Formats: sequence, structure tokens, C-alpha cells
Amino acid sequence: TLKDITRRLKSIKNIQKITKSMKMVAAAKYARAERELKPARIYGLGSLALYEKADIKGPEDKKKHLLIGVSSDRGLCGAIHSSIAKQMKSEVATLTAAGKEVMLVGIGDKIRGILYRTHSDQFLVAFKEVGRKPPTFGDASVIALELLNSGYEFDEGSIIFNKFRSVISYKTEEKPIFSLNTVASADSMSIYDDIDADVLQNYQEYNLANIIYYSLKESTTSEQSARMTAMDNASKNASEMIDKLTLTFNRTRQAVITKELIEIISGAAAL
Amino acid sequence: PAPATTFAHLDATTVLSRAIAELGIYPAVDPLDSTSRIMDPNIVGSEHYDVARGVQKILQDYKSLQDIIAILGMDELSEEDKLTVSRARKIQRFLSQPFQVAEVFTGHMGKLVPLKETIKGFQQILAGEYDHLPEQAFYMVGPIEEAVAKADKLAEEH
Amino acid sequence: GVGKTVLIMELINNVAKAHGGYSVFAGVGERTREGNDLYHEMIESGVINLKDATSKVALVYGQMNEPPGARARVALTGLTVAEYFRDQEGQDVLLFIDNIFRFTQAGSEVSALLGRIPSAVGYQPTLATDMGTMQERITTTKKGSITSVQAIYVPADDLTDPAPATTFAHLDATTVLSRAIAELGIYPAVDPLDSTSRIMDPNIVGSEHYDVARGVQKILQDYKSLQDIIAILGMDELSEEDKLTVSRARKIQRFLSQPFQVAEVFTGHMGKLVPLKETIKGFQQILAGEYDHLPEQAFYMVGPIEEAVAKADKLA
Amino acid sequence: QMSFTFASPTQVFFNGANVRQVDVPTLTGAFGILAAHVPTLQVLRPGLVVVHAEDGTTSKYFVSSGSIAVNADSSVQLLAEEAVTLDMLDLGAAKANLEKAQAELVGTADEATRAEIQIRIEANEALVKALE
Repeated sequence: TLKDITRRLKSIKNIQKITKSMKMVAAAKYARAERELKPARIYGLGSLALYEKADIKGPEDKKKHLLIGVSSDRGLCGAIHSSIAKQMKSEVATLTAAGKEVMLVGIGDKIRGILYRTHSDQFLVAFKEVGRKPPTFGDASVIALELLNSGYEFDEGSIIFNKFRSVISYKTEEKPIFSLNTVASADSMSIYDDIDADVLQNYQEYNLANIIYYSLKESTTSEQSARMTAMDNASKNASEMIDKLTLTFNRTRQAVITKELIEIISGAAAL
Repeated sequence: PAPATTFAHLDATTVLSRAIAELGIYPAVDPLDSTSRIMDPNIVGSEHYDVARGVQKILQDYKSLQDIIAILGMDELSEEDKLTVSRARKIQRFLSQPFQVAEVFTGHMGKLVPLKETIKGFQQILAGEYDHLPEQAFYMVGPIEEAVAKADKLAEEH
Repeated sequence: GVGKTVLIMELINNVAKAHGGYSVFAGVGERTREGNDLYHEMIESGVINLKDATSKVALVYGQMNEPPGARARVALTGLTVAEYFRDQEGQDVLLFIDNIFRFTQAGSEVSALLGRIPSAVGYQPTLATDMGTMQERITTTKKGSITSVQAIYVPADDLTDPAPATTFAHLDATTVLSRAIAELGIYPAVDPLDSTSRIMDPNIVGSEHYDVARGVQKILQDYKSLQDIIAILGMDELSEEDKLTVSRARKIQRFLSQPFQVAEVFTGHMGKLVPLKETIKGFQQILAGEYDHLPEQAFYMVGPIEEAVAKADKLA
Repeated sequence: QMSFTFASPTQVFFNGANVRQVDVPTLTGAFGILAAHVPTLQVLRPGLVVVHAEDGTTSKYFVSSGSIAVNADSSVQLLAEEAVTLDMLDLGAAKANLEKAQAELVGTADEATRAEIQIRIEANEALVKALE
């Protein structure tokens, strides 16, 4: 039918326009994202420089656990939220199977949505309105505050995010987060001086905030890129469908002209 | 007018499709366009009837999803939607079958699946008993035993 | 929008000069206003001479206010006045048809008037044979040749419509005058990527010509690719070859610009027609990477590469 | 031998660069870090930092609250939430801020908020003496 094809064509045309605009704005944001990422990357890795140079093995004995997942509040980026989701839920399954209770923070409305009916019973808190604005340090300070005011002093923890590799690839990484107890117990920390419960406590809290900030920056970037390429794919596929439906539209309109002409001719021939 | 007029004269129409045959699925029977008058739970039994209706329901859901699947990609579907698409593609592949008269084309030996094997295999694919097998393990097989065997071969060799 | 009358007049001029061939211009179904405009543009640019016997084109017009019979036979009238030149002077004539779709539709109207039953879409039942009995006379005989440049209108933008689909069976080449290329400031604004030819294969133009043209085409395609990837706004050069080819292709797509003699009164630039071998050689050089030290704007409105390097020197 | 990494969240002033000596105002004292310093990890408090470059000239910054870590490998990471220069700050606003701060301090009476006002006061006063 000619009018059906006309309507479907107009729909796919405005959809392709929408996806092209989204690709444009997503690339525009990704510009500033990867501009800000590099100094923040130097920063957030200089923070972990100690837990690297000290080789904190981690608690092999402790029971509870805290699991953070970094995402945004906007879908339509790709397999970002799905990747974080699958890794988080697999990891929770294997930790509860091993006799270790775990409770989970979700930064981003998307991860909370996609994992809430899955593991609501094992869930601490969630945060929203992350992803619209370029994440800053204030984000990390707030998330760390409500991670500490939670009263849930975790044995250990792991943050899960999408390490930005570059414009096309991202890797679901899991960074470790230690507690005061074993960072104090770690014999490697006997080379550092002037340390006791108080200063290690302050340092652990501030490093929690730092690693959350660096992870947010690693995830904001590595989402605008995924969104840009996904919208590129969407616009390309929409234009392919537009071309094929346009072929079918021309075919149908030629057939319509032929059919009406044959009607008129057969009607004239009966006189 | 000729096919349209023929339709009313038949008790069990089997409608082949070019879009299906371009996917490589033979026989290219359209599952959502072939009907029968004995497709009635009081004739074929509630087991057969319910399995057939469920197969058609899942294939219809897949068809309705196909448009945004090919616009946005599957990465945007719900997890339940990804499951329905997975089972639908598996049912698509399992519907194909090598024909004894088509060895010259398929290279496989022709299989003659009796009825209970058909019902049971499709019931199992519906229930979810094969969410782990690759989809290509169902293409051009006989009963579901051959599908599991082909999946094992694919997993060991590759 | 794009200058097409200029391209027609320049083809007339060149074919008259390079070879000894006169031209005929058929005006099938043409607007009388545009016919008068073309008459005066060809008088101005020297292709038609009102006071001497040095005119290079004969004009045949069947306007739009004429019955379908006229508009249908006017292309044959032009074809006849060209066939005379070919078969009685051994020339290589150039026959223009300012619209071939109006020829098709005039034949359609004629057959409709005669009471015949229409065919697909409404065209005459004799569409293919009517197009063939005309296009088969535009050939290369043992006495001479007639080469036809036929402006084409595609109705409803459907390249499968019976009129353009029956005309494309006879087409041997195709030039596309894009307005986009003209906005870039290239003249003639021939789209170098959408223009096709059936004699492009190496068996006909030789492997040298074929390979030079193939390389130019591939480099222009890759430049449009790198252009849509430069749209990143992150114009960087993480590839040496990428910007190398970017500047090579910009120098090329500016070297595909040329001053036409017929536009010698409007612009001071002199009309430089260039032989085939010199074109092949110049584009071969630019593809080999030689003219890198030369700036970009010395490859704009130039003849052969000699004029290009002379201009490049004269930039200082 | 010194691997210095003075780095705000959104800026980087050094990264592995070699300097001769730095000064840091840690919570538990203001001291100096040089090569092969004994391993230390501390949190900062508002105040100046003066990097002595290998060429002898001293670049002065003003940090708000960060964390310093001197490792066994002579690596010195100094991550400060707010790193500044000394022309980027004014004197009158710092003064007025400290004045209204202690005013509200003797005004405010709850313990936690009292500590908050006192921290604002200490930051403003470290700043006011870092001024001039």
C-alpha cells in the first residue's frame, strides 16, 4: 500500500535524523570528556601508586564485602550497563556461594534499575543524576560520604567500571578497595612511618573518594564514545532501511499507476 | 486472484517464503502463514496444540521486535526480550530440516523426524532447556538429539 | 544552478577545434525562454557567429507550445542534420539533446492520441522501439561518427521508471553536474565520483589511463572518508598517510578544474584545453607524490601541470 | 631521584619531574621531603607548598586538603583537591571570610557544626597568613 509505505518512510526518516543529532551531541560531549580524563587519570593512578608499591594482598579471611558499580542514568549507549550488570551479578553469585555476604552500591540509575529485581536483598544504596553533567570531584566526595555514613564498614570492596581503552573499545575493570584493618595488618606497610589507626583511616577514606572520582571519569568517558558509535550505527541502519523502503515505494507507485490505467482502459473498451 | 482464490479450497495450507529461503532455512515454510483445520486441541491433543501455539507466539514476538533490533541493535533490548529473541532464533533454525531429495544441495543425509520427536524437541526449546547451545547447533538437524550432538561437536572442535 | 550551458558550449568549441567536428543542438520540448537564453549565450561566446561563416553549431528547436508530433520528431530533425555532416563530410559530429525525457513523453502523447493502449506507468507500447530507432542512428560508421550528449530528467527520482530505464540501455557514459561541487568552486562542476563510463576498462583506454583514473578515484573516495572522520573536530595526524593523502586529494580535486575558452569574456583566465596524455601524466605525477612542495591554490583553474608549476612559482 | 606528582583532580603541575626538595603542611606538622625520605603517608591541611626545582627556583602553590605519600622508591605523590597559585587569591575576601567565620563560631553552639566552623576558620587563617 502506498500510504503505509509513506508513513513508515517518514517515521524512519525522522528517526534517522534523531540518531544523527544524538551522535553529533554525544561526540561533542566526548571531546570534553577525553580532555578532562587524562589529568584525572594521572591523578587517580597516583593515588593507587601506594597500594601498588606496597602490594596489599587483601583480606583472605574476612566475610562481608562491598561492591560498587559505575554506570550512568541514560541507556542507549551500547553494552556498557549490560557489561557492568553481568559482571556484578556473576561476582555476587560467586561471592555468596563462597560464604561471603556482599552488599552493592550502584552509581547510575541504569545499573540500579537493571540489577534491582535481581539482587534487591543484597543492596546498600544507589545514586542518580550522574551522566548528564561531566562528573567532578564533588560527585566522589558525596558518594564516599554516603558510603561511610552508611555505617557498613566493609571487609573489602571492589568498584566495577568501564575502563576507557579508546574510542571503540572499553574494558569492564574491577578495582580493589581495602579496609583499615588489613591495610594496617599488611606487613608491607611497616616500611611507612608515622602511621597508626588515625592517619591510615583518613588516608583510606580519602583514597576511596579519589578512586570513585577517577572511576566516574573513566566511565563518563567510555560512554560518550559508545553512545557516539552506537548512534552512528543507528543512523547508518536507518538510512539503509530508508533506501530499501524507497525502492519498494517506487515499485508500488508504478504498480498503482499501471493498475489504474488498466482499469480505465478496460472500462473504455467495453463501449 | 489465483492464489487468493485457491486458499479457500484447502484444508491445510503450507506457504513457502522467499525471505526465509534467503536465510538458508529449508523447507522455506512460513511458520506464521501456514494453517490447518486439524490444528485443534481436540484432534492433535493439548500437548501438540500448546507447543505449536507457543512456537508461533515466540516467532511472532521476534518478528515484531525485528524492526528496532535492526535499527538500534540487540544491545538495547530488555533481558527478557533478549531471551525471547534467542529462543526465537533457535526455533527458526530447528524448523529447518535436511531433505532426502536435497542431499545434492544440503550435503547432509535426509532426516525423517517422527511426530513425538518434533513435539518434544520444540517443547524443550521452548521451556529453556537449551539456553547454552549455540544457535547454529539447530540448523539442518533431525530430532533434538542431533542438535545436542552438533552442539557438542562445535564445542569440542571449536 | 551548476553551469551546464557552459559545459555544452565548451564541448562544442573543443570538438570543433581538437577534431574538425561541427555540432547540432536539438531542443526537444524546450522552454522558449531558455531557448532564447541559449541562443544569445552561444552568440556571445562565439560558438554562433551572426556575421561570419564560422559558426560551429546548428540549432533545431521544438518548443513546449508545439503539438506532440513536433516535439517527437524534432530530435530526428537534429539527428538528420548531424547525419549529413557525418556521412558526407567524414566529421565527428556532436549532437546534443537538451532533454531526452521530453522526447519519450512526446512519443507517449503521440501514441495516446492515436488511440493505442498504454503500457507500464502510461508510456507508449512502442517505448523501446521508438527510443531504439532514434538512438541506433547515433553511431560510429566507417565514414565518421556522431557522439550524442543527452540531458536526462529522471521522473519522480526513480531510476527504474520506464523512461530513464529504457534510455539507460543506450547510454555509454554519464556526467553528473553537482551543485555541491560548484559550491566548492570547481568548474566544470562534474562530480568525479558519480560520473561513469563504459569504456573505462583497461582493454579500451589502456592500463595506464585505467590505473591513473582508478587511483584518482580511490584517493578521492578516501579523502571523503577522512573528511567524515575529520568531522570529529579532532583534526590530528595520528597517521602520516592520512593527511598526506588529504592534501594530495585536495590538490587533485582542485586540479580537476579548468578554464574554458567560452568563458574568456567573463573571466580574464584564458581557456586551456589539455590533451589526453597530458592529463594522464599530470594526474600520474600528483598521485606519485611529487608536487607536495607546491601550494594548494596553484592547482586551481590551471591547464596542464606546466601551468601549475608556473603559477606556483608566480605565487611569490 | 625525586618523582614528584603534584596533581589537582583537574590539573597536573608535575608528573615524575625531578625536583630537589618540597615542603608540605601535613595535619601532623609541616615538614620537608627530599630524596630517599623515609616512607611516609599523610593527609594535608590548608596551606602553602613550595617546590624547589633542581635549578634552584621555588614554585609556590597553595593546597587545600590532599594527601602525600613518600614511597621506598623515592616516589612522592602529592594529590591536593584544590591547587592554586598565589596571584589567583585575594586578601580582602579571605580576611572578611575569617571574620564572619569566627563571628558565627561564637554564634554557633552545636558541637559538629562548631567543628565545621573551626575548620573553615583554620583554612581561612592558614590562607590569611599565606597571603602576606
